[PDB]
Parts: sequence; C-alpha cells; structure tokens
Amino acid sequence: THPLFNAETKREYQDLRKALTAAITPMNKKSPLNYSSSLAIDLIRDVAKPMSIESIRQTVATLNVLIKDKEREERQARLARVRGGTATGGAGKKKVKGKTNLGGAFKKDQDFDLDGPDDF
Amino acid sequence: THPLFNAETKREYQDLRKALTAAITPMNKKSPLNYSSSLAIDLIRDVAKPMSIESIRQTVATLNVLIKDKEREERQARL
Amino acid sequence: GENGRRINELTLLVQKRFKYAPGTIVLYAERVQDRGLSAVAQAESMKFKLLNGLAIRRAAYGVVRYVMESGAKGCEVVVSGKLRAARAKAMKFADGFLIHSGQPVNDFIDT
Amino acid sequence: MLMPKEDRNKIHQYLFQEGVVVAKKDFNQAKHEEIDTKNLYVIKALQSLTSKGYVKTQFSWQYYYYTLTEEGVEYLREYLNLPEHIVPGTYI
Amino acid sequence: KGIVLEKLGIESKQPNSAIRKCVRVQLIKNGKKVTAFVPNDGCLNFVDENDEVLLAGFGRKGKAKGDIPGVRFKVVKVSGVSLLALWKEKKEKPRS
Amino acid sequence: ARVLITQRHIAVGKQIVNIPSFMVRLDSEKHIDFAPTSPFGGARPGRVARRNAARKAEASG
Amino acid sequence: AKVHGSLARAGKVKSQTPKVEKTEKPKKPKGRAYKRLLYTRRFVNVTLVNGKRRMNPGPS
RNA sequence: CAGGGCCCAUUCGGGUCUUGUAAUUGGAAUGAGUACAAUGUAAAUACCUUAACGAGGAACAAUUGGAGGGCAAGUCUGGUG
Ligand SMILES: [Mg+2]
Ligand SMILES: [Mg+2]
Ligand SMILES: [Mg+2]
Ligand SMILES: [Mg+2]
Ligand SMILES: [Mg+2]
Ligand SMILES: [Mg+2]
Repeated sequence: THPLFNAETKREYQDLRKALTAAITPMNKKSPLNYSSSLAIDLIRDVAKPMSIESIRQTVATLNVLIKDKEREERQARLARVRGGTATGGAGKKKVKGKTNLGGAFKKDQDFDLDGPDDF
Repeated sequence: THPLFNAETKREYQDLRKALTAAITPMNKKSPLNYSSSLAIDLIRDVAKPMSIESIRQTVATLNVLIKDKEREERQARL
Repeated sequence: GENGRRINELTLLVQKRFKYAPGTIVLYAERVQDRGLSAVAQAESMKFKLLNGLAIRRAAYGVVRYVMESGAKGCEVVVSGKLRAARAKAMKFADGFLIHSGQPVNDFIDT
Repeated sequence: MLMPKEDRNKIHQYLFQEGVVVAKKDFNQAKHEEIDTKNLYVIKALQSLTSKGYVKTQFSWQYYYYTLTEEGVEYLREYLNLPEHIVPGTYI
Repeated sequence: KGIVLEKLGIESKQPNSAIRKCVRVQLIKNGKKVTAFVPNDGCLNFVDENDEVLLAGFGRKGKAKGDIPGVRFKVVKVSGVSLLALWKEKKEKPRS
Repeated sequence: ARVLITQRHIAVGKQIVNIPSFMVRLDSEKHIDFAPTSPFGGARPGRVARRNAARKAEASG
Repeated sequence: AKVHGSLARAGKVKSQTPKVEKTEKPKKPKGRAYKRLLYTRRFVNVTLVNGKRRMNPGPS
C-alpha cells in the first residue's frame, strides 16, 4: 500500500524524501531501543541494496561524518560542567591546546613579500 | 501522510520495515539516476541522525560487510 | 574582585601551604609601570594573543612595535616551532640595537 | 573511590569552612594536616569534586590548590543542609 | 570516432606518482591505433569495451600534454553520450 | 525608467518606444511623456487594479 | 613503459566523499538587478573594509 | 535595523537631509503564455494591433566556467593521503 507518490523527476522526488523523513522519524520519540535495532538497521541495508559499489561507499562516508559531528557535539556537553580545559581540570596534568592562526603565511613555505607597515 | 503504523513491538516493526522495503525499492528501477542522488543516500542520513553513536557504527559495519561480498561477486562475474 | 574576594582566597591558599599563622601574611596589589619595558609581561601578552586566535606575525610585529613606542632602546622577539610543516623553524623579529656581552646586559636587557 | 561516609563529610565540611584546601601530592602519607583523615582521601574526593565543576585546582610544586566556585557554594549548601550564605570564602 | 581495444594504466612522469587511466582505440576511418586519456575522476568506468568513443586533442597542438607520457588525445563522448554528462549524472549510458 | 520604458508607458513623439537605448535627438526631449494608451496617461487602469476593484465590488455585491 | 597498473582504484575519492546536501537559498535576481546589487555591494555600501577592499574575506 | 554637521548650544536625547540590510507588511505595473476579433496572406502560420484570462517568493526559480600565479575572485569548512 504505497500509491501516494508516483513522482518521476528529482525535484518531484524531493517531496517524497521529506515526507518519508516526516513519516519515519517520530517513531524514535517512542520506543527508542525498539526503533534503533529492529527498524533503523534493517531498513537502511534494504534501501542500500539497489545501489551500486560507488553509491554505497558514499553512504558509509556520509554516516562517518555523522559520527564525527555527533561526538564533537557531545564533547561540548561533557566539558560544559568542568570549569577549566580538559576533563578532571587541574588534577588532570593535561592542558587544553589551542590553534595557531597562521593566516596564509606559511603554506608551501617561503619568504613574505607582503610585510606589514603598522600593527593595530 | 503516514496513517498506517504504530509502535508496539519489535515483531510488528519488522512488518513495517518489510512494508517500507516494498514501498521504497521500485523507485530505483524507474530512475536509477535519481536513486543514487537525493532519494536514497540523504534519507539514510536522515533516519540515522536521531540515533545512538554505537548504533550508527552498527549501521556502517553492515553496509561495510555488504559492499565487501559484492566486490567478490563482481570479481567472480568478471572472471 | 568584590571586596578583595579573589585576593582573600589567595591569602588563604598561601597560609595553608606555608604554615603561616592566620593574620601574619597579607597580600597587596600593585600597578606595574612601563608595561612595554617588561619582558615577562610582553611574552605573556604575546602568549595570550596566539591562544586567543590572533595571526602570529600580526602579534609578533605588534608586540615589537609596542615596546619601541614605549621607549625601549631595542626589542627582539623569537618564535620557534612547527609552522605548517613537520620541520620546525625559528622566526626572529627585531628593531633597534641590542648588546650581547658583558655586565651591561645584566643591567639593561630584560629577557 | 570507596571511603566511609564520615570523612567525606569531614572533607566536605572542612572545604566549606575554609573556602580552600591545600593537599601535598603524597599518596600513602596516610595523615593529612588540618584534617584527621588520610591524604589520599582528600586528594581523590577533591578530584571527584573538580570533575563536576564545583572546585578548581592548581598543581604549583606538588600541592594541589583547591578553591570552590559559585557552583560549589550552592551544591555544598544543599549537601550540608546549612543556612543560606553560610560560606566564609564568599562573605568578607 | 574509434573503437576501444583495451584499458591502460599508464604511469605519469617524474616527479608525479599516479596511474593515468587511458584507453587504446582503433580509429574508424583509418584503422589506426591511438591512445586516448579518459579525463575525469572515475570516468574509466564508462569506457569499458568495444565502444564508440569520440576523441579530441588536448590542446597542445599535437604534443603530449602533461605528466602523461605519450598520449595526445582525450575522450569526449562514449556511446553517443558525453563524458561530463555521465560524470555530473545529467544523463546515463545505453546498455551497449 | 528602464521598466517604465520596457512596459510601454512612454512615448517620445506620439509613438510608443520601449527601447531604452533610443538616443533622443534634442528636439524630441520636449515630447517625452506618458503614452496615451496606458495608465499614468489615463483612460483605463490596468490588470491588477481592475482585479482589486472587482473584489471590492464583489464584496459590496 | 609501465603501461599496466592498478585500474581497480579508479573513482576512489569521488566515491569516498560524504554527500552533503545543498542548502536552499533565496533566488538571486537576474540581469540588470544583479548588476545593481553588485554595484551596491561594491561602491555605495563598502561596509566591510580592511583599508583595502576584499570581495571574499576569510574569517579574520 | 548599521550612519554626518547642526535645530538644539538642554552631558550617551528626536534624529530631520539621506545610504544600505529585514523569518516585517502593502498595493500598483507588465509581458512570456493563452485567446474572441480584425489585420496579415494566393490560403494560412507568425509579426504589428487588440476584447477575455494571465505574478511574485517551495511562484513564471540563468546558465557556463572558475577562485596559487599568469588572470577577476577564499587569512574558509569536511574528505583523500
Ligand atoms: Mg632551536
Ligand atoms: Mg616538469
Ligand atoms: Mg558553477
Ligand atoms: Mg575545479
Ligand atoms: Mg573549490
Ligand atoms: Mg589575483
């Protein structure tokens, strides 16, 4: 029983994807352990089944980005409570590092034609 | 919209999953080109964005082993 | 802080560690003079600029310009470390003149 | 760490009273000063308190300087069931 | 136009470490054998076998173009469909 | 000015011009004015005005 | 010389790229109006300046 | 919502006189298109003219190549290694 969408073009295809996401998602609001195992794992593999070697590899790659981003957000959350730098704070013995703002100065390293006349 | 299905149990979800596998898959047979574009991949991202970190690796690993056997399959087919 | 709240706690820390009697040790704050003519201040200002996210030459030209404007005879800052590559490299940023040897360096160079 | 309830209340009540605690990084010293409990207890318990944003530390030649925060005065107060604004560090 | 004979893995010149993914093609009007470089990323997966490809020069007026030793032509269309349309998934191939 | 020219509300003599690069000849400068067969030169309002008047006369009756 | 090679690796990175979907934007105007907004961003509203005008500043 | 001297000689107050952003709202305007009619034409089609319809943000949605240098345009963010 799926007669709702017989769309034949990408732009038309877009409406289906949105609606299915609207359909599928809210099922996670209830029964989350039931959601993740019974349905998410096996529908993904079944919809991955059609696609070719390259396409599945993109899907794995897309998922990994999801993993990385999620861990990043969680890492914001844990180190929200802890007042200073890394977990365990001053007990830790390990400090929080920073990033060098190079600008564009040192890539494929050379001498700098554009010297700065004045400093703010 | 989505008027047919409710959350009771793992067993009934397998019904819903199987129904969904019936519904979605013929869109690959009419336009395979759109199938590898917006429809299939971005849905898989969309259904995995509300999940648990270990589960998405379980999602990845199944795909990983799935592709692996196919790589064998085509190799046999060519040879 | 409010009514010395941080410096109150800093007094409390030094009494417990150094086993002083409560009341025998007191802490005062003091404005530093001549801030460009202070190597420990200028290095620490430089250190925060790179951690806050300033561009590295901007800071290093900025701090050497500030010290020479503050009336120093010569300033000199060195940055050594890996910039964009595994092979590390030292930058030198100078202005004015400085002496290197003798008893005069002890009295006039702050490092 | 598994330490009896009475000395964790010693460590927590002493911390409230002084606003600060200093602790030499000597495990097996087995006797803290200013407190009649093991030195390992006061280090480890304050390690548990710093890892929930209630106290901040500084090492500074093996001494572990602890000063508790604004989170620290509200949490501890809930913990000791003492009257409001009964923290010495907070009020001059 | 020509007919693809085989697929080659010509390695680039120094210093450049790559495999350049060309094809051998027999020209339809001459019967002459010719090496043609299949341009983009992944586009050798369209140019499989016995195909009608259309070929152009690279622009160097008969000279070999880059680090690629000894090819003078590039592939433009395969089986009547252009390679960038296949690469950008605007179109897709016939079966054969 | 560009859209007024292009949408035919302009007439350099008594003749409509809808070309923006027209290069007027300096005795034609006195005669650039709105077209007679247009709104802004009058005698019938236009599509969206007549629609809105149709809705307000519909609500009156 | 080495005319053989590893043809199995073709399309490696293009398959490994994560699919990031395009955000949907408001339409840009076309024609004379687009030149109008380019003129406005370049000449009257020169809000972003570093003493030298740049068109696509990275976040400084 | 981001700006100048000045009316003020009423300290960080309206800001006239403008310049541009707005998950703020309003009417006007018109063809692309469709179509009576007439004109057009050997007869038509189309142009020119013209009733009736035809707009406004998921609508009537401009592409093609590029952003180290030559040579306009990144002090970006992920991926590969
Ligand atoms: Mg060295
Ligand atoms: Mg060379
Ligand atoms: Mg483009
Ligand atoms: Mg490119
Ligand atoms: Mg790019
Ligand atoms: Mg340039």
